Amino acid sequence: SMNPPPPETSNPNKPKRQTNQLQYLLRVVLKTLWKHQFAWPFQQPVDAVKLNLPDYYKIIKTPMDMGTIKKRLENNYYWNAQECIQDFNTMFTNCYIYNKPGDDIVLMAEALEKLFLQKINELPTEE
Ligand SMILES: COc1cc(Nc2nccc(Nc3ccc4c(C)n[nH]c4c3)n2)cc(OC)c1OC
Ligand SMILES: [Cl-]
Repeated sequence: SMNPPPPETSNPNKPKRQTNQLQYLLRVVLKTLWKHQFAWPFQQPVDAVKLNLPDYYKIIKTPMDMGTIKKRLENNYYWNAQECIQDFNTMFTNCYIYNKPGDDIVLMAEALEKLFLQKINELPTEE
């Protein structure tokens, strides 16, 4: 297949915590972006086979998507909020690497990223 194995959503050896910040990332940030009208391309790994993107995984070596992030949050996969924020950042910046200006996906990513940043600016202080 053109598609690599998807990023893991669990691993017994991953060190894991629950924090109020991670809870906010699931209950507010992910939830808000998941229900957005532009979420749909980002709700699962890029399927380069079905979508006829034979160079996608030639260019993008650290893929990420919100389906993966959602499952990671549900599985308490993260050690801290920063690890989760980094996955969102990877998701957005992969688009800015792969796509060109004006592409549908890049305009959608930009809108979701603006909203992400607005929600992350209200991340609670860790208790
Ligand atoms: C095709 O490019 C990406 C698709 C996706 N993801 C995705 N998931 C399900 C359906 C779907 N259809 C779909 C979207 C857009 C288009 C354009 C334009 N032409 N045909 C298209 C079909 N797409 C994610 C991506 O990056 C995160 C992409 O950009 C590399
Ligand atoms: Cl992915």
